[PDB]
Amino acid sequence: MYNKFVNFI
Amino acid sequence: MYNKFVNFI
Amino acid sequence: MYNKFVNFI
Amino acid sequence: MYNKFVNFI
Amino acid sequence: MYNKFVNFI
Amino acid sequence: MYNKFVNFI
Amino acid sequence: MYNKFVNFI
Amino acid sequence: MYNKFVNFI
Amino acid sequence: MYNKFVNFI
Amino acid sequence: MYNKFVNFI
Repeated sequence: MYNKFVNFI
Repeated sequence: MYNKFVNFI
Repeated sequence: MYNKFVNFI
Repeated sequence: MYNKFVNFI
Repeated sequence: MYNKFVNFI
Repeated sequence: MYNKFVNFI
Repeated sequence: MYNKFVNFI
Repeated sequence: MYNKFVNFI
Repeated sequence: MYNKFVNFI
Repeated sequence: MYNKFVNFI
């Protein structure tokens, strides 16, 4: 619910 | 529900 | 439900 | 719920 | 709930 | 050289 | 050289 | 060289 | 050289 | 040289 998982690799 | 999973690899 | 899974590889 | 997990590697 | 986990590595 | 090996399991 | 090997399993 | 090998399983 | 090996398991 | 090896297990 409205979670954000963001990766810059 | 309105989750965001974004990857820049 | 309104989930986003986006990949730039 | 409204959690943010962000990585710059 | 409104937790933030952010890494610059 | 600029190779990408990415797994979602 | 600029090869991409990506798996969604 | 610029080869792509992508699997959705 | 600029190779990326990323796993989500 | 500028290689990245990242695991989410």
